[PDB]
Amino acid sequence: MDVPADSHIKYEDAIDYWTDVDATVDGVLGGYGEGTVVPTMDVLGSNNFLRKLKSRMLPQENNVKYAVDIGAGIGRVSKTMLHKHAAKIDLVEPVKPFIEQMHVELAELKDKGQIGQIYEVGMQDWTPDAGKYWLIWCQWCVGHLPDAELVAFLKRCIVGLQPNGTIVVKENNTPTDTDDFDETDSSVTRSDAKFRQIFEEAGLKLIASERQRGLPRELYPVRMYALKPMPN
Amino acid sequence: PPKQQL
Ligand SMILES: Nc1ncnc2c1ncn2[C@@H]1O[C@H](CSCC[C@H](N)C(=O)O)[C@@H](O)[C@H]1O
Repeated sequence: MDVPADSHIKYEDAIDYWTDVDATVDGVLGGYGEGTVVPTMDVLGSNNFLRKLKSRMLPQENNVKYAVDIGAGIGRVSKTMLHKHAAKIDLVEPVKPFIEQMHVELAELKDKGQIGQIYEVGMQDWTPDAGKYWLIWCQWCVGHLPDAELVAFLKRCIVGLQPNGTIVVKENNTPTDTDDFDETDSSVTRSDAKFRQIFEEAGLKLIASERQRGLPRELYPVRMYALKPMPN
Repeated sequence: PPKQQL
């Protein structure tokens, strides 16, 4: 058998790649920007997913809906989707020109004080404050961590959840039970089976798994996973 | 990001 796909990940190669990508919707969506159906479909599907999960996301212990946008790029998901649902938003993104553009993209939200902290770091080195988040939203980025590191990240995320907080992963899937390494951006595309293994090892239970509909046929499937900590 | 399936 081949060495594991995730053994080829090199963080420095990923950051070198993304640092030279245009700080635009086309850049962060790998060419599938506003001239395509993808941004529109993405927001529709994410909004529908969160709407159907409302009964699973009632805040507890006097909390409000503080979210974090992980691997946020230029802030597209916060600008176009998360701000409707969340009381306040933090963002985690390692790439410097993306952070710089994020300040422009999120200007209107900043005027309302809706942006808390922007953490210029890779998710592997980031820790959420304990108990802070109603929602930890991880979209189109977790392939940059190998499996073990992703388990570790998700374990830190659990401690970062409010009571009844939720983790969402919105990510590509391979069509078979074999993961694919992409040398261009130094990341892996995982199977659904691999994601389920990782979620179990992190101590999470799936409460929803939904396919993002309406995307161009040539793309890998995209899935939305909603996750809760396993009860003690 | 979204990506073309191999
Ligand atoms: N180790 C890492 N931790 C967090 N984000 C990372 C990362 N390595 C790369 N990324 C980021 O992952 C993003 C993938 S593109 C997706 C951007 C955004 N989530 C959106 O949907 O619009 C890029 O912004 C890239 O810089």
